[PDB]
Amino acid sequence: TSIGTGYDLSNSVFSPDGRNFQVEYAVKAVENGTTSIGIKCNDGVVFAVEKLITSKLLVPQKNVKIQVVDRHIGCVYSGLIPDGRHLVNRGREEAASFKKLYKTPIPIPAFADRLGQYVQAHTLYNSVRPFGVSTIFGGVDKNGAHLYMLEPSGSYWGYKGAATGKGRQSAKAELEKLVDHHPEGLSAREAVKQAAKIIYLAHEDNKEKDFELEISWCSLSETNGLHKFVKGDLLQEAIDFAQKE
Amino acid sequence: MFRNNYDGDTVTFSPTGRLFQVEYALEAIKQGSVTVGLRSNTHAVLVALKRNADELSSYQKKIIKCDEHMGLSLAGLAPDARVLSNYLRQQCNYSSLVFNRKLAVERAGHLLCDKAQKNTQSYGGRPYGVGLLIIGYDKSGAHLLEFQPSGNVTELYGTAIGARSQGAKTYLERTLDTFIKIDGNPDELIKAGVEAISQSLRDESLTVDNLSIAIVGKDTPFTIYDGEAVAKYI
Amino acid sequence: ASAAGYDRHITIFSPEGRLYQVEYAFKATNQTNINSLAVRGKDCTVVISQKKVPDKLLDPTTVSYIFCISRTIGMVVNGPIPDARNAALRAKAEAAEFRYKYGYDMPCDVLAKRMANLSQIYTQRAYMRPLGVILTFVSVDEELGPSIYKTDPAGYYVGYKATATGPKQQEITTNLENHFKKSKIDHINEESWEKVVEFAITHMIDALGTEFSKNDLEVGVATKDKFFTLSAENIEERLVAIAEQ
Amino acid sequence: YDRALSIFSPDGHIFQVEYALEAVKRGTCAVGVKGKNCVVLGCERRSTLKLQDTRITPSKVSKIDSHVVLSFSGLNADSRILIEKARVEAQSHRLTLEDPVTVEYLTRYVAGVQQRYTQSGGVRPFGVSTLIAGFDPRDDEPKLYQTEPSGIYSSWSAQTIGRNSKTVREFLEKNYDRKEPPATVEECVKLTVRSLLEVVQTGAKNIEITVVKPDSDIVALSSEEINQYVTQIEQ
Amino acid sequence: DRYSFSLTTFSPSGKLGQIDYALTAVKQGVTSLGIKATNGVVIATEKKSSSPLAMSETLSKVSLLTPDIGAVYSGMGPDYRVLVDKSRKVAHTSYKRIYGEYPPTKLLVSEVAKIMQEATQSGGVRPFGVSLLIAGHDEFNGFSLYQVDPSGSYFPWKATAIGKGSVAAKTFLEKRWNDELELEDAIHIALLTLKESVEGEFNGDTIELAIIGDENPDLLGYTGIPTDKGPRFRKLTSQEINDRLEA
Amino acid sequence: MQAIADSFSV
Amino acid sequence: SCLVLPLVSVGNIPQLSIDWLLNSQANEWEYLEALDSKYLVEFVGPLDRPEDGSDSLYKDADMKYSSALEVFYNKKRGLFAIQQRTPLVSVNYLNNFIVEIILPFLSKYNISEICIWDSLYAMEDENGVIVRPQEVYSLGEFYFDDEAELLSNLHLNDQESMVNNWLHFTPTSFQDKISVDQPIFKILFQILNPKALRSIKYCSCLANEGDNSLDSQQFLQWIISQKVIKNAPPIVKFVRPISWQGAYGMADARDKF
Amino acid sequence: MFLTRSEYDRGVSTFSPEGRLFQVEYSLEAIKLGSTAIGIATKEGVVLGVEKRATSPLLESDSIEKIVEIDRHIGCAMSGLTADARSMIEHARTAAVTHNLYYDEDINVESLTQSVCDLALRFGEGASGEERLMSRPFGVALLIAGHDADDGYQLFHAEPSGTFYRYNAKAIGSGSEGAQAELLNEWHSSLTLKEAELLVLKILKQVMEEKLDENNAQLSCITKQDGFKIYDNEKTAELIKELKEKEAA
Amino acid sequence: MLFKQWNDLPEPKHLLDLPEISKNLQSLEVCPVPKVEFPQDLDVPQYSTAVITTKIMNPLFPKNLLQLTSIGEIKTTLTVVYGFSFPIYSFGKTLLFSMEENFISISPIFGNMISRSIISQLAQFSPDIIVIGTSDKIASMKVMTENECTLQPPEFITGFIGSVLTQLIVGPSKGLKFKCLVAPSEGPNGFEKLSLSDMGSLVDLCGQWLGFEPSRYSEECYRLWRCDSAAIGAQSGLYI
Repeated sequence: TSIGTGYDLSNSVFSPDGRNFQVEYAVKAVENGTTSIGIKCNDGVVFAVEKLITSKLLVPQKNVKIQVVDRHIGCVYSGLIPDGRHLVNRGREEAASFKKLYKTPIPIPAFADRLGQYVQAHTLYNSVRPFGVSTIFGGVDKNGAHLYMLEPSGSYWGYKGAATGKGRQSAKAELEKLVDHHPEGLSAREAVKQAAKIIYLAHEDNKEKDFELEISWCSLSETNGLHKFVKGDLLQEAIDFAQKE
Repeated sequence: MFRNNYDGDTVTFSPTGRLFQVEYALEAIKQGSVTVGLRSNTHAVLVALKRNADELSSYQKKIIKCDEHMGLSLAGLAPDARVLSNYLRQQCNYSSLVFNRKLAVERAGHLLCDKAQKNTQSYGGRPYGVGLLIIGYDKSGAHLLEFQPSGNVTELYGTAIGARSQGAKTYLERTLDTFIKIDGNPDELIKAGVEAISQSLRDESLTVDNLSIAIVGKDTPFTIYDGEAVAKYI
Repeated sequence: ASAAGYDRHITIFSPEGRLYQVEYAFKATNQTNINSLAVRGKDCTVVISQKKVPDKLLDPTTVSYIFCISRTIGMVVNGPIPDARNAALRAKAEAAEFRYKYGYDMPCDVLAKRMANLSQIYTQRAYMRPLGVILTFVSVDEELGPSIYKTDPAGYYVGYKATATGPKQQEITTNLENHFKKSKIDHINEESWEKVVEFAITHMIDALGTEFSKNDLEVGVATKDKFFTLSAENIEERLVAIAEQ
Repeated sequence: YDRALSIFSPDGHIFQVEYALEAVKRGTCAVGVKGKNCVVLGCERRSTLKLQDTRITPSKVSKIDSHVVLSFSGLNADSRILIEKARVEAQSHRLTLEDPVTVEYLTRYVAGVQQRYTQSGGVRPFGVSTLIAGFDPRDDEPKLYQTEPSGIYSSWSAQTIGRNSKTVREFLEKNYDRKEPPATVEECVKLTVRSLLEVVQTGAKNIEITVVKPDSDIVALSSEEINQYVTQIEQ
Repeated sequence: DRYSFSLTTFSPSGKLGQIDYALTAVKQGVTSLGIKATNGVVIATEKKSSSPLAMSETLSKVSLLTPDIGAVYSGMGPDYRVLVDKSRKVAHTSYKRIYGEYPPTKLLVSEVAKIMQEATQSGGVRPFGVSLLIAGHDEFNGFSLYQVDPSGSYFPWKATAIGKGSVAAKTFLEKRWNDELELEDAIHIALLTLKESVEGEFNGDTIELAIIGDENPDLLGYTGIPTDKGPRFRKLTSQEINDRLEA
Repeated sequence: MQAIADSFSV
Repeated sequence: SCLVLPLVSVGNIPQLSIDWLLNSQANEWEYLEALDSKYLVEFVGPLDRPEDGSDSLYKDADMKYSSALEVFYNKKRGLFAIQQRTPLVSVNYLNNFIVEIILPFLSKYNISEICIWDSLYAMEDENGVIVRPQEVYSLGEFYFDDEAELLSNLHLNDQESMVNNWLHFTPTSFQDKISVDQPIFKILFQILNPKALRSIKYCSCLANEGDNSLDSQQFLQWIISQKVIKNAPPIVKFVRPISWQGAYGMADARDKF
Repeated sequence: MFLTRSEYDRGVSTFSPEGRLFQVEYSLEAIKLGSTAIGIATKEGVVLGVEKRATSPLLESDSIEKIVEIDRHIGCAMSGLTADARSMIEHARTAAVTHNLYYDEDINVESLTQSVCDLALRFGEGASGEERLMSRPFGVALLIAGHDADDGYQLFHAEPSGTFYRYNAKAIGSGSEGAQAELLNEWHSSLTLKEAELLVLKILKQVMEEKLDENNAQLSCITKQDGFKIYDNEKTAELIKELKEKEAA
Repeated sequence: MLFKQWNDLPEPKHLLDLPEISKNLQSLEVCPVPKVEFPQDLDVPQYSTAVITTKIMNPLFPKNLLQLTSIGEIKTTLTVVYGFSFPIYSFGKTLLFSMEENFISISPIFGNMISRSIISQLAQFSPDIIVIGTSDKIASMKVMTENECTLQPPEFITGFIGSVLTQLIVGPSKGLKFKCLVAPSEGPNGFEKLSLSDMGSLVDLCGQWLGFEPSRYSEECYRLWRCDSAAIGAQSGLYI
């Protein structure tokens, strides 16, 4: 059963099949978010998102969609806005605390584990609902580049390429194809162009709406391991490469 | 029908993934009176239509100042408007006193957003049912933030929230290419806001008492006009 | 049977006397469809868990249901990984706290008993849900010898000479029973942990019947010195060794 | 809209407090009448089973202080505790402040205690309505008050609570001349006894009368049979 | 959220629902029994196992609370384990650390009943689903055997059996028990009774049996200071149980 | 819940 | 001839199941007439259509509104279906409803059998209605060919026990007896009163509240799988009515994802 | 499209579709059950009167607490569940005396009304971020009248919704409908206190359940000299006699 | 809050909270039915149209602007006892029925029976029917008539006005000419609430049907809506 009446009206309850349903409904909520992707380069991670420009009133260059948890960790989610940015703030707090204590940037696996523990904690007690956002995050540390994606259930895995949101199936298929064609690892410059291609392919689901796409990437070599947005000539090059499709 | 079984509280998703109890809070804004805000690089303006309980009563305070550089206008629930306005004023005082620093509007928006979010997860509490427009001028330039009870804070050149806000918002979309360029004239900016709000009125046209305006910018600290002071703009 | 009253959501006795909310938690342990094996050598304990990814985009290096809890203690978990990670962190903190409190390394017996006692709280408190995972702590106890202790969300606690978990635990455990019946012994009797790992892999393959490559398992070997997981390269060597056998 | 104290009914009622008031009406009758210089509290004691220990039980009208008396109606168990809290408050006031408790102050405190237990859903409200009477210290103006499980309290010239309140209160309304209240103590006691006999089927053995007088003077009558004879013969 | 409504409440028939359900859960547990004797007490029970791969040695169904007192249960194993953990601590703090001697079986059973009762009327915890047989010795009131039910009520018994085989084992004990039983005869009676309500392998590795017999100075752990008595609770070894059972 | 975390936030 | 009478019950599963039946077999069913809604919470709404493709159930174009209680007729199957969209104004009138609304209808069209569809909430098992709880469906039956056995004698006896066992509940059903729940008033008044009615069948389900769309799908699937009455499979396609599209509200465009 | 029970009526935390928060809406329904209270401000004072609504003739009407003093310059009538009114009035008096202690100046009526409303707001989060104090909103709505050296005579209606309006004339409780409808017709800026009293008596007579009498209705007024002073039974009887003489014929 | 009470299960919802006619809910006999008395003295042909509404919307009829005068009262009684009656107001060439609906004190059976009596008595006289009501389920104010429905499938109407519409469309005397006007509302029957925009739209539409001057009627109706009403409730002060 896809609904399981009775056992889904509260959090922290197992259904007869062993599933706890509120987490499943939270996963269903992730389906409604804007399509977002993250690609693990040979030496970095590239993030891209299809930010739908809802209205002309918004000032574009200041209402960002990608968030920096720490100067070396990039984070981007899809799902409920409140839960998403609250999780972003909490992860930023955790990274700042770790930097304050150990005087060094937090390694990505430790940050991912801390966020997984935080999110999973909300699936335990019935007074709180599970987070409704699937969060893609990653960066560069002493061990190289890591890309992660934690679900509303709290589960997370290391990904060579991840996608979340509404336009997720086509994006994930194209990302599987990309990883297949480049088993040796993509260069960050090529990865940005491929991410632009993938996002443009994902937009074909909702062509009727105008859109913009933010691209940000952290690479050990090209950006010294600091997360920066793509602007200027490189963004236009990635566009022109994507416009052929 | 099936919505009725899952909107009991803000701690339960519906099988479609929707969180009804906060969609209701966002719909609560539509009960409140229209308020309009618009921005130019030199000044930012708020325009609010005040409502009175009866002909023998004084009008509601739609516009609140939190500091000499920033203020806000709000629509929705009074009990939540009080809480959020008081919290933001307290935080402005905290920033100005403990840190000797004017609270940046961009920081203030997210600082209020974080408080707004927590109510949408814990049982017993309910989402705030008020949407408010933070307006101010700081070192980075003019600002105008439309805060929604879902915890969404967004930078807008101009916006309108409240009952029949669609007309004012459409007029703002149609004249964004113009009202931004005013850039220095406060009178003309307030006038443009006044046409914007005038599109949202079905009855009870603008009057010296029901209309209220605010402005802030490079040279003007947040100042509120009402009564005879706004007779020239009507 | 499907629960009827408040027992549907909270863990209280039903008219049949059983705790439905815990019996359902048991079924969640099979949700991940992972089957694991644990067997004891003369001086080492080996844990094996089949590691179907299965997604191509997901990085296999990050998938792991085997956690290192202390220098001597490891644990392979069954059930969803969020609860598994929560339990692993709980056990790690408990082991460190015991080492601080009593001045000597936490025995696997005592750690598993503490975790079972904690799980007992969740089966009695109305507002705490059972964690819904099965934990099998393995170590080389410095005075009991190699030991495997398996815990369950009901709070039960049993020490095993060989264990299997997952949907196909029946076949694996029957094969282990047949082997021990033929040998009339309580351990594999092999001198070095490499041979014990080879034996465990051979019996897992025989029980499941699906021969599989290095990418499709993860191993953990507890020794007197320390507990450590085998990397893909070492698993490749073990598979080659059993193939040449 | 009656499963909890915190829920208003669509018509503005809090049905749970009204059910507590209904519980008050389950208790035996209790009546009070203000005289010109005395106050009489009457109580309908249950017809004791022939094996009860009459020498020690029951006595329904209990004094909270040397000059105050607190009758009640409703759950006896709750009453025994509300009385104790009132006594503790009276002594605490006599300690912290020099003056004894004003009758109005004591009834206000009891009403607060009853209201306080209504403020959360985790506690059953005290299903008892007290009838506090007495004289202010160093004063000669008789005082009488009633408290309710809702926390409401009011001053009455003559009031009745509990079972068959309507019958007694209707009798008092048509027979108590508030413009010139009964003056002689025995006249007030006769009026009180008449009020109870309108509901109490049994003779005087079921009637308990206590008269409070100014300057901390209280006496529990044990001769109402004489008063009952006069009323019955006159009737 | 300052409160939690009681989980155990009276049904319209005057019966506590959760207490009756806990007793039903107890009735479904594996059989355990105890026999009082003139010079000792024997308590025995079967060792349930998921598979023969489980080490029977660590299926310690019986457990000592004080060197004189031993306990066995039937029902929810984790609940019994937690109750034993608390009962040892109570035996030490409440009585031993004050009076300097281990509590008598009567008082320790009373404390265990107090612990188990407060669960029956709390807002957030269900009653324990175990009934324990607490056998122990005393210097003044002698050997005793107390059953304690999930409701917290306890009774002193000459012989008892709790769990799945309660009725048959209890009726069998009614016929076999006598005032003159010696501990050696009590053990044989216990083994015969247990055999009636057990299936599969029935040997020293599938049944747990402990006796409250004479002191065991060899188990005391030190010599000298003769004022200190040796422990009385001895858990029979599997080999000894096999030797006794071979008869 | 989150009130507990916020207390431990700093 | 047969009639199915959906009782308002926990989760409205009988009503949702009747909606499934009518909108999945829309090419067969047709609107026949509206019964006297006197005893229901009076109701008025627009016409309802199968979600995709199939024609409207209300064939006559004169119709513009739906009522509280109306009967649909299936000429091919010879099957009648009552669709009730509101509960009875009071449980006391549960007798009035049968005595004055249903039974006259059964007499009018010579209905031979009546299938009462019900849904029992788990917590209402007081008096021990539920036995074999692991099963989730039930099918009670009654035949007037046993008139001389049960109803002829019990008309005099009429024991006042809390539980009645008139219906011949099949094995592998979660109950064997009827408590004070609604079907007692039903079964009694169709017995303690029509010349054409011969048999009564009582399809029931054990249910919980929530989004009972798929639960009603499965309930209807089970009813069709049993030989309650001849029908299409009809699993070839289940088509919900268009009115269920708005079951979760009218709009979804707001900026919170 | 099936008729079903709706749960949004219960609990202060529950929004319904369209965002209507009912438990506070039903709180203002409990006000209508209370006795009528009237208030009329004017340039030379503010006068507020109340229906006493005696339950029985035995109740000592001369000892009913419909109008209370908060400070020498502020008073307020109340309607609804007087149990909550006592807590609100206690908080108001504490705030007023605390302000007098801390700042050596009379509490501004606006500030006092804001404090009382902030207390009424406590069923949710407080104005100062205070944790919720009560499970349900007040079932009491009280109108506050006072005088300040700057604002002058002013009247405020404090609702349990946590909102207040400065009213030139306001009626609350039973018969608010007709009382307010007639106030709209009667009030004007030139309304001297002498005729304001008679207007309040007229409204009460028009909307009260029984014949207006000095023992079932009472009046109070605020003045710079007099301060908050309830009228004596003889004074109110004189006013009622003047009303009878003047408004008749 | 820290935890949600295990008693807080929001169930059940298939059955409404309606006043039971009798306490003996287990009774096994045909329950009685409300009797209705309609004033026969009405020379109904004197009136060309009739308005059937509920108490929540009497603000629409300011007695001063339009002289409402009672012609009588519909009287109903239920004996098992219950008894209710409400007046038949009128003005000009029109009648006005107000149901004084209340779901706590009055069960919907009384509403059904009163509606049936009203419609059956208006059948032979055939005045033009205007029925004004509310529904918790409609997303916006609707104008409806016998030959045109404007409700989308998800929406429907209930309560007294639902019963009146039922008699107008089905049952005896079906086919009566009527114009219907339902405004969105919230809350239980008899305690409903309306948004101020809804109030204004209803006023500016209703006055057009009754033929009153727009400005005078609008102001006279606002001064009744906003001053105080069961419809406005807390909306006047609860929202900024």
